[PDB]
Amino acid sequence: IKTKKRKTLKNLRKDSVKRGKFRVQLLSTTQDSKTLPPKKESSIIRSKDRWLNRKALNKG
Amino acid sequence: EMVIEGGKDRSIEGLCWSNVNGESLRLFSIGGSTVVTEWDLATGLPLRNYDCNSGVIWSISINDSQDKLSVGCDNGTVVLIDISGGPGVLEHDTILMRQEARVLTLAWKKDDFVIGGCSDGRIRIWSAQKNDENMGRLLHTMKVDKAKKESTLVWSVIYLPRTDQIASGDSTGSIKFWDFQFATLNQSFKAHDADVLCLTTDTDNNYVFSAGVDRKIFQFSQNTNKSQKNNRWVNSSNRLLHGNDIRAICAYQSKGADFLVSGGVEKTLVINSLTSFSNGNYRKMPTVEPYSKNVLVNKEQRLVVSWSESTVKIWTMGNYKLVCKLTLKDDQNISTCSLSPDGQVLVVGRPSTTKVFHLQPVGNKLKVTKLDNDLLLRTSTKLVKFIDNSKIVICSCEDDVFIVDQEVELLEVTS
Amino acid sequence: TQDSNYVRTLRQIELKKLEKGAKQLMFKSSGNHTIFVDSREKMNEFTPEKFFNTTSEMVNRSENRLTKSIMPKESLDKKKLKKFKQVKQHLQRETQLKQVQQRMDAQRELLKKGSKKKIVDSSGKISFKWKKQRKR
Amino acid sequence: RKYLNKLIKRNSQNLRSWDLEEEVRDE
Amino acid sequence: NPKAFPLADAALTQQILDVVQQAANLRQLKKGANEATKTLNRGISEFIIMAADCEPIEILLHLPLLCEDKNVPYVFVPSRVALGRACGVSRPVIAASITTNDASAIKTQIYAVKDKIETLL
Amino acid sequence: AANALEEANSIIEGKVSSQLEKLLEEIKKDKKSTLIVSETKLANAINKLGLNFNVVSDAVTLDIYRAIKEYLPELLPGMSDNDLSKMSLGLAHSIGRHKLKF
Amino acid sequence: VVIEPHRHAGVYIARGKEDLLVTKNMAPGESVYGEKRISVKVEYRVWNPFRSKLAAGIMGGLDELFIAPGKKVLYLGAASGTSVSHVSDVVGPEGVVYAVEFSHRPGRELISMAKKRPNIIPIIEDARHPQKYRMLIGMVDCVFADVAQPDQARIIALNSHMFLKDQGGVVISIKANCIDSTVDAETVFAREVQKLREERIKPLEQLTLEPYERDHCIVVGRYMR
Amino acid sequence: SLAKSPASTIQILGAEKALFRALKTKHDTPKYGLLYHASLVGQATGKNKGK
RNA sequence: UUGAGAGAUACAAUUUGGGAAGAAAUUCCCAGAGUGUGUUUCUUUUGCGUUUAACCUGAACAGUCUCAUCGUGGGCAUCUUGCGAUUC
Repeated sequence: IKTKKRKTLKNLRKDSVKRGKFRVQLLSTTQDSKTLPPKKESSIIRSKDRWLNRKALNKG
Repeated sequence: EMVIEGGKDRSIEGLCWSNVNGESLRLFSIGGSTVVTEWDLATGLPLRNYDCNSGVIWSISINDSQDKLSVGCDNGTVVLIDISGGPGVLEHDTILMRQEARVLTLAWKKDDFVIGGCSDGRIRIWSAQKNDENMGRLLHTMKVDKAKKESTLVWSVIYLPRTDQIASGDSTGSIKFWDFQFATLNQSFKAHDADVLCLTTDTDNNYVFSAGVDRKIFQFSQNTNKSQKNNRWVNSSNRLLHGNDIRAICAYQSKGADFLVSGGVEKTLVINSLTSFSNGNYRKMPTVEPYSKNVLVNKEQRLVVSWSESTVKIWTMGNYKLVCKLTLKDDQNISTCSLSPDGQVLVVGRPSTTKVFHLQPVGNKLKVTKLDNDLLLRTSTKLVKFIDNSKIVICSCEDDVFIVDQEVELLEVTS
Repeated sequence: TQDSNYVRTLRQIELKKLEKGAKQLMFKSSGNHTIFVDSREKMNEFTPEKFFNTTSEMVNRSENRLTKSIMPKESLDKKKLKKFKQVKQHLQRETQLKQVQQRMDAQRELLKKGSKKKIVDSSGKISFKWKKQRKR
Repeated sequence: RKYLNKLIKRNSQNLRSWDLEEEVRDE
Repeated sequence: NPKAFPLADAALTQQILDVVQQAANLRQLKKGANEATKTLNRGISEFIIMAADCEPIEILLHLPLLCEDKNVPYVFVPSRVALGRACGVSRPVIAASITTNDASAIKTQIYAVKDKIETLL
Repeated sequence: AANALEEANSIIEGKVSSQLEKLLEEIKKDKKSTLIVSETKLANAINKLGLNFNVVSDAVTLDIYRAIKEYLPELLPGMSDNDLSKMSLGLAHSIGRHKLKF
Repeated sequence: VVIEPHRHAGVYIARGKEDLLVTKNMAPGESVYGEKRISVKVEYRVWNPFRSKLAAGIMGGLDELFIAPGKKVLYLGAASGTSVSHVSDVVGPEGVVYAVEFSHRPGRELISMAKKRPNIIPIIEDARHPQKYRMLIGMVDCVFADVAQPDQARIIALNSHMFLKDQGGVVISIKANCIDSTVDAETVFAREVQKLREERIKPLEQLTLEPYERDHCIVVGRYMR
Repeated sequence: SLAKSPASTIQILGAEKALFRALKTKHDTPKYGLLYHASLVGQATGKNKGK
């Protein structure tokens, strides 16, 4: 139960499972889509802060 | 005055105001995503999530006269958003002429031109002047002095209206001033030791202040009559005030207020004087001034609850011992919280919902159970303050004052 | 130049035969079909014949599902496969003709005039690089 | 529902077998 | 000219005419509007460069009409004189088609310029 | 009627601001006590509020136009569905050959 | 030689020497664009999943294609008769297609095939101003979108809020490059179906039509209200 | 459809059977086509009516 | 040994559903999902990723003259036996 708690957490939380040739996506809620702006794209946020913490400027 | 919180994995990279004279203030902000988010200042919620129709937004700027909005995106696009339709309604206007590299900073000349610094080391100039022949196409391109051993990114671009220049800070630390007509460099300073993330100017453009990851704020001055008649900035001064970085800088200047405000990776704000930067004094704000609290105690059981983003924690005095915590991840954002006197029921509450949890001290631990109430699950809560062990009073984000476990008459105010 | 014209018109014959042969075939679709549902039990279940309506014949090939003959065993199937093979060999003929006309055109381009040098690569595929000099 | 479901399955097989393949599909 | 859609700015037109000059040295371009349309018919053109400088532009704006059928990129540069200089002849050149190759030395430059072209379509 | 002059004239006044002579006829035939009007397009502000007509076209006027445009032919004229589609396509071909020259 | 029907009447599969998809005729006798004509006494025009975009969605399998033989449909993006000919064939002479486009260079052949079919009525105005053809027709039963502009969701949202009756169909074809290149089709299509269910369009299905088009999708939805 | 054809096609436009037999065996193609009956080609004389 | 997270990919039973046979027990066909045991794909992650490098370019082939093209003769059949492509 210690080695699969994150597995059963993610496998019960996540959606859009496969059905043969198909894939059954959930539509989201107006609750979240009208309470919050969407999440940041971690690719570009990691690009910007990884640039500002590149090795060529010797941080310490 | 107010705080508008966002939730899990939400950030905010740029934000711009808009106040057409006679109408309400309007506040737009980009996150790390494909939308612009306009907030209504009353509730503290987004009233509009306009998905910009091209890529991930890297920068935002507002037109002079504030009827249009530039968003500069990761796929090299500059998208114009028509703002003047009223507060809330945003239309797409025009995608300007595309390019390869992402446009990292924007500025407007006037209603006419739009300047943009990109991640290929270049500074493009587009014309956003509607009903011209060259509307939307990029008129000029300028290239800054590249770094020898890494790529160069132009991080900050402003327009200086008293002269006719563009000031630009890039990731070599160099700060360049460019004549707008002829689209060409007048003078380059090798100021900082690393990137120049943000730079700003005063009203009459006698000073340009600039700052970045090497954590000094440089001041470039043109105040002498010979400087104004020769168009020659000098590298006047330089101050070390911040601890880690400066990611944002801005300036305000009025009849009884002239200060530049700056903040960075260290979480504190710093206020300096505009026309008296090197001479005058400065004030480093506290990193938090809790106008909205995140900690409260209850005298019974000698216990204290404290909530950071989307988790609460409870410990008791004795030393001290962490007795329970609630990392509720069905939640995304937290806000204010209160405990019952006798320490029985906690209620956490954000502007979208609220939730109430019975607590039972089982010894060196607690047992916490949700108690369902769909009125609480549907209501927006700012403040909950517990009339009795059962009765609480709820202030809603849309100015409602309920009494649960129903309605206070509340008179209106002169607008 | 006239045997380059011969190979070029042969290539154009095969090009037109290719395009108006592939215009009269039908290709099996391969697209990521996605269906949007309600809360969680509609996703947990089987999508119960919501557009298949038989789980044997009319579920797994989508060129025509349904809502309810001259040796159809192998003769029509071999005729179908042979017309597909005809289009594939039109494609092989067209690409071989394109390559041989490309080599013919490089030779013809080479023997015109101007200064040039024989450039040899790593392998031995030779090319001819022409001097930067515009035509008088 | 026997005379409906059996005839529907028979008509569906008699249609769908006459445009299909088993060993020619991968080819 | 107004009806010459996508027109290149200075940086893109400088690298377009640079790849035109090295394709002219590698004998990989067909210069002239009729030769450009022949390569359009035969499907051996990488991208088409045209000049927004001809005094009837309607002698040009017909190869857009069969570029958008074969989804081959096309672009306008402002000077037929400069296009003729880049193609390396003594006359002004109105249109030029960079032909296809797979062993070409300048294949990467051709691909980079054609991607920068199809960004503005 | 199917007169091309009147049809294309009101078509140009519909594709532009709506202060045509038919709208002046409506201002004549509705002048009772400076009544309230529901315009279709907000860009027809001139004939919306030119002279003694309290006009309103915002965010529910579109809903009532959805209703009355859904049931134009069933009760408003003494016409039929093929007649409305024929007069619409006559106007459409007229305005198309007017804008797109030949 | 044997014509079988499809899930939507007016769409058939001509099996035999070439098991290929086909529609009816409303043009008596002739083709319009050199598509192949099959007679089985009765005339039929072959649809192509490559030459056209809705045929690719049919070939990928669209169950509730709201284009159906008892309706009237609004086509925002044809530019020429190569798809609305088949839409007039499937909707038959009972209904009407409103083929609305902006660029008047292939609007010539649009109006030219609208001469031959009274099913097809053209509109030569841009689809972000539906108020300029307020006075032409309203209350369609299904919109179709084939615009390759960046504001697809806003353009068809305006057209469906002005001209689409309740609980009707929306079919939108989305090209990924006209919105955002360099990022994959899965993210840009999820972004566009969320952008379209921001309006009152309940998304029903999307499919990617991969053997016919690179990085496209067809999204169907029902217009809520 | 005539406008989007190259000028060489407009030259040989009438003489398709002579053209394609002279391409499918390696012979010399015609030079006049349907354009031979223009008045200018009537004014020319020799090989310069091909020119 | 990517420290961690996710996708395909073999084996096993346990299964989910649509039809046909039966009194049920259950059978049969079909389409699927999930868990354990192997390969492999993608994103951070640290010693350091190489801190330079790659490519293009300036009058950069050619006296032992270089190259092209059409031919002629000869070798290799103990095989570069030679493609409208340079076999020496």
